[PDB]
Amino acid sequence: QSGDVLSARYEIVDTLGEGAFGKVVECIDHKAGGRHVAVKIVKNVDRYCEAARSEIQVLEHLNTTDPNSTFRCVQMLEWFEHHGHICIVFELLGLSTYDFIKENGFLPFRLDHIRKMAYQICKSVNFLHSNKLTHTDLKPENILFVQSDYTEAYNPKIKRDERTLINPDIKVVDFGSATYDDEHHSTLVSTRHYRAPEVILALGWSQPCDVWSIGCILIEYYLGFTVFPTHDSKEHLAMMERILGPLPKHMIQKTRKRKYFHHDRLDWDEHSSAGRYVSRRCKPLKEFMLSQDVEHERLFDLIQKMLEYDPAKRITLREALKHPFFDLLK
Ligand SMILES: Cn1cc(-c2cncnc2N)c2ccccc21
Repeated sequence: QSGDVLSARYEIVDTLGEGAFGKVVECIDHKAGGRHVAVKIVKNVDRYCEAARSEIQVLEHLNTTDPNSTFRCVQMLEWFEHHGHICIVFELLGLSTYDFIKENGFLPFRLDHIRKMAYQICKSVNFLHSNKLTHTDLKPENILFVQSDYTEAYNPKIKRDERTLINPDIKVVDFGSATYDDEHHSTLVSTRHYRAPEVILALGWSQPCDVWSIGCILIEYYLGFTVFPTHDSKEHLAMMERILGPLPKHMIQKTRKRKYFHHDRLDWDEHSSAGRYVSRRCKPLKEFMLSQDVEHERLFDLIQKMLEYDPAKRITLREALKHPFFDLLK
């Protein structure tokens, strides 16, 4: 729907992202010199309208507490209605971290970039957690670069051109599923590959489910692919057990998802075809490390701690923010 105009000032010029909820488009602002903004145009459908209203209340709250985006939540500039669609105007950001890695052929991010991006992500999400909020849908498509500018450094190992990030500063976007401690918790949150085990087993969740998501995100940034290449719940659990060891017995006894379990163990045949697929694609976590130098070890020590099964034992983002992995940033 390009060349179209919203609120009589925002001319659509391009589509930046598409979603369950609707789309995000790039607009010229005819009333602000023509400089460009992002506009999230939400579907004309209850569940998405309520998510948009909820997102707007969350952002108003965060903009008020942190109007300078010290904690790197995306800045909402205004909102309105148009042919019944909720429209949210945001600062124009660059590419998502997913789209960047994709455009770069699924080459992983350099470890110094991961360091910084992970710090910022943990700072942002901890700010949410300090304000009684759980984001619930952290993933690379929701971490965006402030400006996604690169240079064209040739590398002879890959023997092929690659893109290096001028500046890897990010923002966290998408607060449509963000949930307060006191509000109703959805039964199923997160995108599947970033989804914590307590969510899969329907044990209830809070702030620690976002930490699991972040652990998964950092693994993708480091490898360039997910360690959970699945679309099935029980397999996904089988992949966790292969990467992280058995699930804790008390999580298994607490669950009502009995279909996944036989006696009090995961009902999984390692000799099935799905069993071979898991064994082939997944292996103990630390075996994914590309080097043994201590910086890589500390990343993986943090990763491991983020991917603690028991949400009560999982590391908090407060603790994460002082992890040895982050020192080289001072
Ligand atoms: C490219 N892009 C995507 C989103 C966005 C926001 N909320 C849910 N999903 C999204 N894809 C976004 C927000 C501000 C600026 C640019 C943006």
